[PDB]
Amino acid sequence: AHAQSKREGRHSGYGKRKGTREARLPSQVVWIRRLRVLRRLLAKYRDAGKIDKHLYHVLYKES
Amino acid sequence: AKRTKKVGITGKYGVRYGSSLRRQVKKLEIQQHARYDCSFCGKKTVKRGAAGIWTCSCCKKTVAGGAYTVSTAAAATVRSTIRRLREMVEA
Amino acid sequence: AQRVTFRRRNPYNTRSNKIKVVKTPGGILRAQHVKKLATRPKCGDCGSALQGISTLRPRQYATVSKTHKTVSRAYGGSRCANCVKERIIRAFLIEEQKIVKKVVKEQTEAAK
Amino acid sequence: AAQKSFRIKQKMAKAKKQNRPLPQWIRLRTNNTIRYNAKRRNWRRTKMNI
Amino acid sequence: AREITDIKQFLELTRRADVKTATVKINKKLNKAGKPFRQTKFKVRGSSSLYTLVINDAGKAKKLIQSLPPTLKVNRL
Amino acid sequence: GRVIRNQRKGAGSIFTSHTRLRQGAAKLRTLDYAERHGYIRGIVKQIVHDSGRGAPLAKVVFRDPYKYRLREEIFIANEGVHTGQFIYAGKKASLNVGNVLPLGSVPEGTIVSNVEEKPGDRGALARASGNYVIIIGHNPDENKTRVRLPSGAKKVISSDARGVIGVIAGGGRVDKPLLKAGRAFHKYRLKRNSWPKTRGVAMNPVDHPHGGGNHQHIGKASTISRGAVSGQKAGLIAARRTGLLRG
RNA sequence: AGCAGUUGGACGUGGGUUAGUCGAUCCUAAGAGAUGGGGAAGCUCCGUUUCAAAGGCCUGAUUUUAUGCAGGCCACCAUCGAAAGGGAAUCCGGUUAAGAUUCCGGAACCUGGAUAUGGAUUCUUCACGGUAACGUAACUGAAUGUGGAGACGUCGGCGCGAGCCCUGGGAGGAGUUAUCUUUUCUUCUUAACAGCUUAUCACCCCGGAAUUGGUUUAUCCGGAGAUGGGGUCUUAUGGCUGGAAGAGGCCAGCACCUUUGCUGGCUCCGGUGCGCUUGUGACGGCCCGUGAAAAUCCACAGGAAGGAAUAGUUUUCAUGCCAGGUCGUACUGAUAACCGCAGCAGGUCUCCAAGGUGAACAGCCUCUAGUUGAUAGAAUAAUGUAGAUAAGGGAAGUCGGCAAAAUAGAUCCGUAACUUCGGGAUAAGGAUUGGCUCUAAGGGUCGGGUACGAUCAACUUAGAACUGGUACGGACAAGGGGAAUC
RNA sequence: AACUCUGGUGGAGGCUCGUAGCGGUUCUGACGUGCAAAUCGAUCGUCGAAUUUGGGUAUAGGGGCGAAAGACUAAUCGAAC
Ligand SMILES: [Mg+2]
Ligand SMILES: [Mg+2]
Ligand SMILES: [Mg+2]
Ligand SMILES: [Mg+2]
Ligand SMILES: [Mg+2]
Ligand SMILES: [Mg+2]
Ligand SMILES: [Mg+2]
Ligand SMILES: [Mg+2]
Ligand SMILES: [Mg+2]
Ligand SMILES: [Mg+2]
Ligand SMILES: [Mg+2]
Ligand SMILES: [Mg+2]
Ligand SMILES: [Mg+2]
Ligand SMILES: [Mg+2]
Ligand SMILES: [Mg+2]
Ligand SMILES: [Mg+2]
Ligand SMILES: [Mg+2]
Ligand SMILES: [Mg+2]
Ligand SMILES: [Mg+2]
Ligand SMILES: [Mg+2]
Ligand SMILES: [Mg+2]
Ligand SMILES: [Mg+2]
Ligand SMILES: [Mg+2]
Ligand SMILES: [Mg+2]
Ligand SMILES: [Mg+2]
Ligand SMILES: [Mg+2]
Ligand SMILES: [Mg+2]
Ligand SMILES: [Mg+2]
Ligand SMILES: [Mg+2]
Ligand SMILES: [Mg+2]
Ligand SMILES: [Mg+2]
Ligand SMILES: [Mg+2]
Ligand SMILES: [Mg+2]
Ligand SMILES: [Mg+2]
Ligand SMILES: [Mg+2]
Ligand SMILES: [Mg+2]
Ligand SMILES: [Mg+2]
Ligand SMILES: [Mg+2]
Ligand SMILES: [Mg+2]
Ligand SMILES: [Mg+2]
Ligand SMILES: [Mg+2]
Ligand SMILES: [Mg+2]
Ligand SMILES: [Mg+2]
Ligand SMILES: [Mg+2]
Ligand SMILES: [Mg+2]
Ligand SMILES: [Mg+2]
Ligand SMILES: [Mg+2]
Ligand SMILES: [Mg+2]
Ligand SMILES: [Mg+2]
Repeated sequence: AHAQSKREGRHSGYGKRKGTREARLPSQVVWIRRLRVLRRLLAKYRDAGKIDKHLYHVLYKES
Repeated sequence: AKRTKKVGITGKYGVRYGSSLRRQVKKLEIQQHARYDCSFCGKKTVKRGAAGIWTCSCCKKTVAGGAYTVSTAAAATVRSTIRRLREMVEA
Repeated sequence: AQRVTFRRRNPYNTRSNKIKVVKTPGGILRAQHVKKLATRPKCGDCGSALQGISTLRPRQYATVSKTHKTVSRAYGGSRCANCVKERIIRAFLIEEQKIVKKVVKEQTEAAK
Repeated sequence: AAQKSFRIKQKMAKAKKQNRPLPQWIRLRTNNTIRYNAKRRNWRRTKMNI
Repeated sequence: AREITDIKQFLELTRRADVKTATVKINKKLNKAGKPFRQTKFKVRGSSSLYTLVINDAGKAKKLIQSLPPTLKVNRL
Repeated sequence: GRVIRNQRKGAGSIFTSHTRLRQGAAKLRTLDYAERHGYIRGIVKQIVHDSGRGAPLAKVVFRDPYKYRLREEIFIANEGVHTGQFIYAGKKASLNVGNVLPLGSVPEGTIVSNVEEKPGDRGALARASGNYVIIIGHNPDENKTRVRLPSGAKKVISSDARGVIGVIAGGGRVDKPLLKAGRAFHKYRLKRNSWPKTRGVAMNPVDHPHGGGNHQHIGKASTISRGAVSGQKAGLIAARRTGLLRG
């Protein structure tokens, strides 16, 4: 029941937190998720042909 | 960004050890961690491998060198002197 | 969670005392003493792990057949097909430069 | 120690076979003076020191 | 334990002059799309390994269980 | 009344070298007919790190002249030698960096290293990292060679003693500060138990000549005679002068 | 057994420890130590390959053979030293009052030896295919040499696997049921070994790259040949099968001093993840630190030697046959089996490790398991010991803020002097924090003409309304700070 | 123009807060014919390395060993038993 409440978003306010933000979920983990998402989308687009390799190589380093 | 103004690699030492000592070690920890160009394959892939050993990651070739640089000035002078004496002896 | 014990009288977490929890057909978790992982045979020239040869602990090579321990080329389970290629190229070229050096030296000693 | 030597187990076997009281018929012998086993050992009282 | 996928290799294996015993084990199994059927494992006890021939058709199982040698002790179940 | 710490180092109980990880005695090749009459080619197969040594070691493989096998020697690598380099050792060797040739068969001003004191003792002088011996003389009528050692000392060696051309690798090692007792700990942990050093003035009078007193001072003169005995020589032994090197 | 005692680690009498596979045994480490030799009045000391005449391995496979009355080869030079290092090989299920990786049943594997059959190779005598990386059931190989494995630091993040955890459907059993709950708990397992498949890395073939491209979380790589298209390999690891359902587990019905059982059913299909523990892979950081040795096993180079009929030899291919000794093995491993004079709040090395809260292996509560042991009863004086609270004052107490109190988590704001420019810094200082109902962002897989949707799932963040005796890090847990001097 | 700045990434340090661990500051708390010939409670220092530790081994008494207190060398140390 408490887990379903947490999935609905309750019990997660400011006074229900004892660890830091980087302790609760690391910024490195968030970055790794983001960078893998952007690289997956870029490789999917380049192999699908909707961007070429010259646009892909700009967007890879800009991402 | 520019994380540190002047300590560079010696920001790991914190406030300790003295500023002159941290400068003196900074000028050699840059030197011993720099990538050097190989005299055999031309790529900048030479790293230090327990001071005096300088190994190229391409072509796997290892050269003896100085403790923090590949070629000390004394060794380059020795190389020039031995080249001069060999050219004088064999000619 | 069921908790397991060492099966041998060594109680320490040494390199030869690694275990792995496995579930048995009786339904219970039991420790299983895993042996050490084998190392690939390396080349005697470049030290890179060489192909076609099985990765066994050293006395397990006495058990397997000759095919698993070598490759059908010269320097089979000793060298790694580019070292052999370099040895062949060097053996050909230096033993031709020796003939070239022999006739050049014979020419220079026969001129004067 | 659960991984003994045979010398230790031999002395332990001798100690086991000696860990007995006096035989009662010895007290009935002619001119008997032995009253009890005076070399009696227990694991809780005196360690046998290998 | 080794599994045989061959019938003739199994049949020459039953006459190897070291094999004394075999087993016929009847499994009540299910195929793909879940219809009940009768799997039959013929297990020859060699002197080093136990060889299992798994037959999923009862007609072939009935054929080989009669083609078994008569001098060989066959256990059932 | 007590045997003091410098006296305790000669019994060699805890003060022995820590020689588990060391590659071997880094010596020259033994003086044979090939090295004495012509040259012999070896091959550098590894430049490895010696433990407790500031300089790398070149594992140079030669061919045994009399038996078909390979003889592996452990040289101290001069600065510039590489793996796969042919090292030519002997009297008829050429003047290249890494070659091992006698001091008679080199020109004046030649810079050698791992150079012998007597012909055949397989390397004695200029073996630490960055060090070298300059060849300042020859005396062919008495088969001698005047050299300048790393300490500035002029020494007269036989002209048949060998040396390896170049400077010993690993130069400039002492120019970096250790910065911490951890780095000094791991330095001396693979050499020997000569660290940390308690000062003798901090000791008790039974432990040291300098110990004792209500103030930490030395008391008598620190300059001790050369003819003083074991136990008194705790200070500046046989000092010619003291104080800073200024005039 | 500092009370007791019918109990006991006690007293009396017995029973109990099963191994080719677990260890020792073997190897070497730091080191100990004979011999030769030297010293010493000597007990003995040095040294460990020395300044020694230090020696044993196969004969080309065989009848003048207990194999020599022959060559040929090896130049090393005791031994001890690890029940945590190196190491040939065993697992599941059952079993005892007490033993089990040791017994029993089934299924293996290793080493040593003998040795037959099938296959293979052979009139091109010692195989063939692939361009190649390499493949195979095999597919001669002495001296000698070379090489590999054994064989190796530590930290960091990332990837994969296992076990656990969480969880959906279904097939059982148990609980709750005034009301509610398609509900709460529980079973749903698969060993060593074997076959076939299975990969990061690495390598090969084609091709020839600037409009530089590929690519990692971490920026390395490419004319010394990238991307790309094909392949080759190691088999950590996973999957399918054999083991193997016949075992184990959960049930049901019948038997009901039944010998003490019988019969039947089910044991199925998934999901998830910055989870935990662990193994591992490719990397990266560090070092004036570069992180054992030997036994042992294998391969290669070499070509000494040996040998061709319907299979001459040889078989590292398969199947067969025999053997595996000695010692240890019970139990405690500690608030009672060890040391501390003892049944002592002390000390003593290590493996496994569930749910919630939470950052957490913290504290607090529970499941499996274990314990409920420590002289007890009554009463509630002073003085204690341990824990608290206290009006007003707030260090006036004291040598001295000793002791206590205050502060404390997280989010946002704000932060001085000085500085070696790294810090100081959680400076100082200040707001917010519950519950409930919502909102909005942050993903994975699924298609195109030779602009967009199904579908699945996790918890992070930010905001809003409402709400309450303005409570909310509601227990626990949890910095007092500042100015200075030596 | 030499070159500056910003946001990320990354994960260094004999860095910090803090478990286990290792110590042992203060109470000069408890006990002080003790649980204990050095313990107990709170409070503390430190907690990834000059770390902590088992086993093996070496050093032996006018000797050892000592990051030094005359410390430690089997409840024995300004010379053990
Ligand atoms: Mg976290
Ligand atoms: Mg970060
Ligand atoms: Mg196993
Ligand atoms: Mg030594
Ligand atoms: Mg000092
Ligand atoms: Mg003092
Ligand atoms: Mg009593
Ligand atoms: Mg009584
Ligand atoms: Mg009894
Ligand atoms: Mg064993
Ligand atoms: Mg031994
Ligand atoms: Mg071991
Ligand atoms: Mg069992
Ligand atoms: Mg038992
Ligand atoms: Mg059995
Ligand atoms: Mg045939
Ligand atoms: Mg063939
Ligand atoms: Mg098994
Ligand atoms: Mg490619
Ligand atoms: Mg662990
Ligand atoms: Mg091998
Ligand atoms: Mg075979
Ligand atoms: Mg036992
Ligand atoms: Mg036992
Ligand atoms: Mg036990
Ligand atoms: Mg006791
Ligand atoms: Mg005692
Ligand atoms: Mg008790
Ligand atoms: Mg938990
Ligand atoms: Mg949580
Ligand atoms: Mg009364
Ligand atoms: Mg008050
Ligand atoms: Mg008040
Ligand atoms: Mg006052
Ligand atoms: Mg007063
Ligand atoms: Mg206080
Ligand atoms: Mg603050
Ligand atoms: Mg301040
Ligand atoms: Mg609110
Ligand atoms: Mg620290
Ligand atoms: Mg700290
Ligand atoms: Mg602590
Ligand atoms: Mg501990
Ligand atoms: Mg007190
Ligand atoms: Mg009292
Ligand atoms: Mg008492
Ligand atoms: Mg003395
Ligand atoms: Mg004093
Ligand atoms: Mg003492």
